Amino acid sequence: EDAELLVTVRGGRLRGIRLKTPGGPVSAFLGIPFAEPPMGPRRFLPPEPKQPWSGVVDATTFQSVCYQYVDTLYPGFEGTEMWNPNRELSEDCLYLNVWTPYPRPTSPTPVLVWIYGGGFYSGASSLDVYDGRFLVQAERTVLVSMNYRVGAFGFLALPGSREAPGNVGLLDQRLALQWVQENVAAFGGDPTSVTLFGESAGAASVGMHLLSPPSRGLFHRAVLQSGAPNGPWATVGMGEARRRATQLAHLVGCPPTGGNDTELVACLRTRPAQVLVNHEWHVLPQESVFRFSFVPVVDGDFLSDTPEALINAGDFHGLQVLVGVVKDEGSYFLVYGAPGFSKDNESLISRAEFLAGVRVGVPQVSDLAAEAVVLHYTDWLHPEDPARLREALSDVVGDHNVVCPVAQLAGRLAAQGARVYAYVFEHRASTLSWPLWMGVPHGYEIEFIFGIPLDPSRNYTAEEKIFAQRLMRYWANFARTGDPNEPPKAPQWPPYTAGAQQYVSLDLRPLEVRRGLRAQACAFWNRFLPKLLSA
Amino acid sequence: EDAELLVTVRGGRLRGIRLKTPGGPVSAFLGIPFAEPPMGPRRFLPPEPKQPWSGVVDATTFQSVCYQYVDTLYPGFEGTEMWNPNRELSEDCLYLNVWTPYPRPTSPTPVLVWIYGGGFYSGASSLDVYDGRFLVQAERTVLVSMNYRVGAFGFLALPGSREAPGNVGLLDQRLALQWVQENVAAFGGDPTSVTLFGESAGAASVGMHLLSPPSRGLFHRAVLQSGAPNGPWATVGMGEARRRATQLAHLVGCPNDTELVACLRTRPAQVLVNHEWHVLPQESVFRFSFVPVVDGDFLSDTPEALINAGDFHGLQVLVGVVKDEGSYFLVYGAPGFSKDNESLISRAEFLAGVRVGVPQVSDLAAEAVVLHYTDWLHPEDPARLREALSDVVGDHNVVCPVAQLAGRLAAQGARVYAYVFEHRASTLSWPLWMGVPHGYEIEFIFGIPLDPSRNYTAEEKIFAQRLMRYWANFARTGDPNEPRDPQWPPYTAGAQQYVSLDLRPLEVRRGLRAQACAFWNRFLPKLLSA
Ligand SMILES: *[C@@H]1O[C@H](CO[C@@H]2O[C@@H](C)[C@@H](O)[C@@H](O)[C@@H]2O)[C@@H](O[C@@H]2O[C@H](CO)[C@@H](O)[C@H](O)[C@H]2NC(C)=O)[C@H](O)[C@H]1NC(C)=O
Ligand SMILES: *[C@@H]1O[C@H](CO[C@@H]2O[C@@H](C)[C@@H](O)[C@@H](O)[C@@H]2O)[C@@H](O[C@@H]2O[C@H](CO)[C@@H](O)[C@H](O)[C@H]2NC(C)=O)[C@H](O)[C@H]1NC(C)=O
Ligand SMILES: COc1ccc2c3c1O[C@H]1C[C@@H](O)C=C[C@@]31CCN(C)C2
Ligand SMILES: COc1ccc2c3c1O[C@H]1C[C@@H](O)C=C[C@@]31CCN(C)C2
Ligand SMILES: *[C@@H]1O[C@H](CO)[C@@H](O)[C@H](O)[C@H]1NC(C)=O
Repeated sequence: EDAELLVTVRGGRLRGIRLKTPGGPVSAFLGIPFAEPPMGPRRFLPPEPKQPWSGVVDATTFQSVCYQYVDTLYPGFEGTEMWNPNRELSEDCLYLNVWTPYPRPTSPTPVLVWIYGGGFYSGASSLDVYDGRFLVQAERTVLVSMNYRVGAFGFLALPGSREAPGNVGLLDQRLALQWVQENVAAFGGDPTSVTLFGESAGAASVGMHLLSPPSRGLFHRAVLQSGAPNGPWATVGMGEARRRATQLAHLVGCPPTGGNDTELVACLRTRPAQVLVNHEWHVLPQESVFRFSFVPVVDGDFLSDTPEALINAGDFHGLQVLVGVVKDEGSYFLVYGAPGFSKDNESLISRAEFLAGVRVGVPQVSDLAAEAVVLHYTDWLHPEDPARLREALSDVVGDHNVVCPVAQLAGRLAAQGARVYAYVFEHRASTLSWPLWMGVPHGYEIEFIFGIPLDPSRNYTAEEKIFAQRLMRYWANFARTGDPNEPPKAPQWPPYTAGAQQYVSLDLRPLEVRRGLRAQACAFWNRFLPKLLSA
Repeated sequence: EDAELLVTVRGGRLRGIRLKTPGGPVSAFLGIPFAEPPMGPRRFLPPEPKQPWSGVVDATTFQSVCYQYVDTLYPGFEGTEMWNPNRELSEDCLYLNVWTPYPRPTSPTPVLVWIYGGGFYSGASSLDVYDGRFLVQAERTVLVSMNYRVGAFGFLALPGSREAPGNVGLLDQRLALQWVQENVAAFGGDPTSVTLFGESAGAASVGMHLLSPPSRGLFHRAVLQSGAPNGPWATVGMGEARRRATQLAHLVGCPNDTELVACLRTRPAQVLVNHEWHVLPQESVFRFSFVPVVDGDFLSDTPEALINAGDFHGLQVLVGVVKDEGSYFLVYGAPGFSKDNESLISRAEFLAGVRVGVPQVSDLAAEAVVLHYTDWLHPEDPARLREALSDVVGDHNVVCPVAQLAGRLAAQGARVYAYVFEHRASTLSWPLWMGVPHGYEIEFIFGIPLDPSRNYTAEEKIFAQRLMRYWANFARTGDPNEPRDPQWPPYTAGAQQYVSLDLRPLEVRRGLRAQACAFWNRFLPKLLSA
């Protein structure tokens, strides 16, 4: 028996595994139960803490993926399969993972906690791209990641009811953070230096923990990659959540529409998990891209008000945040619905297809609102150029859903006391399989932040390995000190501020400082458009 | 006795005067009456044709200026005085002027007809800057300009009423155009080749003649300089016209339309002038009290509607703008502006300036303006705020109405030529920050730089000569171009080509502020309809 691979946490004893990494051994504790399995009667309910156990639990492999829709748009394509589940689907999925240096740190070590994305309907901490071994080895931090319920299982809400209160997926995340506080020290981790990070839906989740006081005491810093809690896709109002829940129930035979919430939920609880998943997409109000059926609900509880309001009206002194976007936030989403789009051709759309795309990309707004979008994204010296139109629709979708929500967050946090750092990730991986026109799409900085290029079995260039090490260093510097900059002659990454609005480009070249996160575009989305929607 | 200066027109006999230019003499007939004096009972009424006279009318000097407000913002300043009346004010002001080559052309000569601007409340055909002598000498056209009633006298309207029907100043212009049809041959002019040109409110006037069928047969080509009939300032609705006429009556102590007009008719002209400004519904720049009214008669619909629904095959138009349409108007009411400093305003002033420059719109509409015209990387930079507010006022009032006219006309059969005039005159007395302001291409079109007693460079003289040639070429053929050697292409809705006019050779460019005009012409109307 190896002492390094044995750990006692509040619930009982654990046995882990020793991982080989290019730079030396790391201890991994994979598949640690942190909640009672949300099975049967516990479906849709807040997570209950894992009851203590006798004997030794083997934390030696990733546990099951929470139930979720499995993408089949491009079967076998690396760009899709890399995000699909790599363990069996089960409702019994509430497990977290701890990676620690080998041997275990002697003094308390800063902790990175990863929260995966997947549009709140998919994802898993077990994916190859979230492998924490390289980060832990390169930077000597402790890394934790958790599974949390997605789709209806995590975010179906009948607001008011005790039986399906909503936001249980976020509560899963909270429970894991509480677990980190109570237990991370046993792995050599410092519960007083915990940095959350997540991408997309995971980034939006991070932001929601920022805006929810019971979560806010469980970490100290935040990293939001390509996502913000205030994005128009990340939350839903109480009535729209109820409408969607009720529509799903109706689609699967419950009750034999609406009625007693207790009874409706009881009928949903008898439906096989896969049955719910198969009907998930059918509850959305209109045809769209970047819209997902079951997402966090603004119900006054987890979120006391909309994330926009909470951001605008919050005191963020003492908080450090790192935020950023990839170069082409919108391109990935266009090949999943927008007319005229494919990863397999140039997607050189016509004007009519562009206008149609605007309604898909900006769903459920007035015609006037749509006209305003068309006005600001049309080049009136070239209104019909297909390549320009393609780029413009990509910007529309990307600005609306990601860049502008991130910019508003960054700007407001800065103005209200937070030290903020902002980046744009501009490197397109040598191994990227999406067509060239998509540029650097949503989600493709992650592999670099996690140091995946160091994986010997993969075919990244040597420069990309150097780049990955640079990025991990920034992230870990931020985790440790609240500042990504090196504790010399190397170019400095300046704070982002509401006035100067400075951010850095992340690519193979050194840091270049720039101004404004799509400032002209984001003034439209963040300042004007909301006034138009009120009138 | 010089027989070249004796002319007989339908109404009787005229005596002109020989004028000198650096290129030789020209014949001028100035102060020819074309209407009965619109005085007493005739105030506010449509013009009546001038009754025949016996003997010889002295046509050797300019006649009286129509009653109008006199600008005293910068007393004695050249940039203001060159526009002010240079003859006594009188309601007896309906005279026109003819300039012709000397000796008088013995064969049909193409005719240019000038309609002055002045916001529809001022202006005169006698101003130095409208002197026809250089154009006529250099380009051998006949040139006609007329006075027309302005302010309340030309445009006060109680719609429906016989006593003040509105648009009479426009009918003064039409009557002069009719006079040209009937009499211009007696001077060597060819009534079958009449080109209208005008600037600002004059340009708006030309456009209105284009869109009004009884005028459309009195001319053949049109030139619209820094103005358009679809400008948000150039017309007013029946309801607002009535409100303004009513407010004027009240302000001057008058009370039924008949009684109201009758009481107005008893008031000295100067008294109407004194209260003219005070009938506007809000503090503004680029808005004027008495302008043409859309009442179904002269204009059967709004100019925008008429423009969109017209067949313009057979028409050639020359349209254009100066480099800095908005700047001049900012020193007449925009907070923080003066000709005497840098006018480096604050964001607060910029924001206050927007409500002034875009009066009578919703807060939402104003916010949209602020969104479009703010550089969000530099939201508070005074220099940029000054340029942007100039852009707001100029795009909204001039550039974009002109762009729309050009686009629709071109797309509906017209052959259109477009220009931007980008030369700042060496003699210009407005500060450098104003750039090339509204009105300051005119002196070049009329070839004023050829006047020896003025201080233009030799380059500017050559330039004026180029410009006179473009304009006169257009009047002769519907195409400004000289024989090939760089060519001035037609403006089209798609390619949107126009040329820059300055000391350098023609340079072709695309888009009359296309991004900004998309906002004013495409988006903003939709917003206002909701
Ligand atoms: C680019 O591709 C889209 C998507 O169509 C699919 O992908 C292509 C690579 C090709 O294999 C198509 O046959 C596939 O259907 C094309 O848009 C489709 O057009 C067809 C009719 O031509 C229509 O039935 C589909 O509904 C369309 N799909 C969408 C989402 O609009 C598009 O025409 C291609 N562009 C080209 C070829 O220039
Ligand atoms: C530039 O001048 C404007 C206009 O003010 C006038 O012109 C000046 C040259 C000077 O003679 C002023 O005294 C004149 O009144 C200034 O705007 C005015 O500011 C004053 C206070 O100083 C205020 O009471 C007025 O309301 C303002 N007038 C307007 C048009 O709003 C402005 O301050 C000057 N800007 C600078 C210094 O760049
Ligand atoms: C809102 O962002 C997303 C919405 C849906 C999905 C993903 C998103 O971001 C991508 C990267 C990462 O976040 C996980 C999955 C993504 C790629 C895989 N697709 C199939 C699911
Ligand atoms: C709408 O344009 C204008 C409104 C009012 C005035 C002028 C305008 O354009 C200028 C040039 C010319 O047309 C005549 C007068 C102008 C300059 C003199 N001021 C005093 C009056
Ligand atoms: C709904 O039905 C259940 C099943 O018996 C019952 O116990 C419960 O009280 C009902 N709830 C409401 C609010 O009617």
